[PDB]
Amino acid sequence: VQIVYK
Amino acid sequence: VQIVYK
Amino acid sequence: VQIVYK
Amino acid sequence: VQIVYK
Amino acid sequence: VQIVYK
Amino acid sequence: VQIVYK
Ligand SMILES: O=S(=O)(O)c1cc(S(=O)(=O)O)c2c(/N=N/c3ccccc3)c(O)ccc2c1
Ligand SMILES: O=S(=O)(O)c1cc(S(=O)(=O)O)c2c(/N=N/c3ccccc3)c(O)ccc2c1
Ligand SMILES: O=S(=O)(O)c1cc(S(=O)(=O)O)c2c(/N=N/c3ccccc3)c(O)ccc2c1
Ligand SMILES: O=S(=O)(O)c1cc(S(=O)(=O)O)c2c(/N=N/c3ccccc3)c(O)ccc2c1
Ligand SMILES: [Zn+2]
Ligand SMILES: [Zn+2]
Ligand SMILES: [Zn+2]
Ligand SMILES: [Zn+2]
Ligand SMILES: [Zn+2]
Ligand SMILES: [Zn+2]
Ligand SMILES: [Zn+2]
Ligand SMILES: [Zn+2]
Ligand SMILES: [Zn+2]
Ligand SMILES: [Zn+2]
Ligand SMILES: [Zn+2]
Ligand SMILES: [Zn+2]
Repeated sequence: VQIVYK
Repeated sequence: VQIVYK
Repeated sequence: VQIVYK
Repeated sequence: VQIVYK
Repeated sequence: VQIVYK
Repeated sequence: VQIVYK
């Protein structure tokens, strides 16, 4: 699982 | 699973 | 599963 | 976003 | 974001 | 973010 907030 | 907020 | 918000 | 594997 | 593996 | 492996 990868989660990214930019 | 990959989730990305840009 | 890939989810992308741009 | 909700993802569920059962 | 909620991810669940069961 | 909540991730759960069961
Ligand atoms: O957390 S980071 O900002 O460091 C970050 C951000 C991304 S990314 O913005 O999702 O691009 C990636 C990444 N991207 N993978 C996609 C490929 C195609 C579509 C969408 C995403 C990847 O392959 C490897 C590492 C990454 C690290
Ligand atoms: O999260 S990211 O912004 O880093 C991101 C965004 C996309 S994308 O905007 O969905 O293009 C992709 C991607 N695209 N795959 C499509 C191919 C045809 C139609 C629609 C989408 C891909 O093949 C690999 C990594 C990606 C990483
Ligand atoms: O991760 S859990 O297993 O704990 C899980 C699993 C589900 S569920 O299997 O998607 O049912 C739900 C859920 N369901 N929402 C639907 C309503 C109508 C159709 C499809 C789904 C809900 O409203 C609230 C919490 C949930 C927690
Ligand atoms: O890490 S724990 O195992 O302790 C765990 C596991 C879950 S759960 O399996 O995702 O059910 C939950 C939870 N569930 N939330 C859903 C609601 C509807 C659908 C899917 C999920 C919740 O509302 C609060 C705390 C939880 C703690
Ligand atoms: Zn990046
Ligand atoms: Zn930003
Ligand atoms: Zn990117
Ligand atoms: Zn932005
Ligand atoms: Zn992209
Ligand atoms: Zn935008
Ligand atoms: Zn459930
Ligand atoms: Zn099962
Ligand atoms: Zn549960
Ligand atoms: Zn199981
Ligand atoms: Zn639980
Ligand atoms: Zn188990």
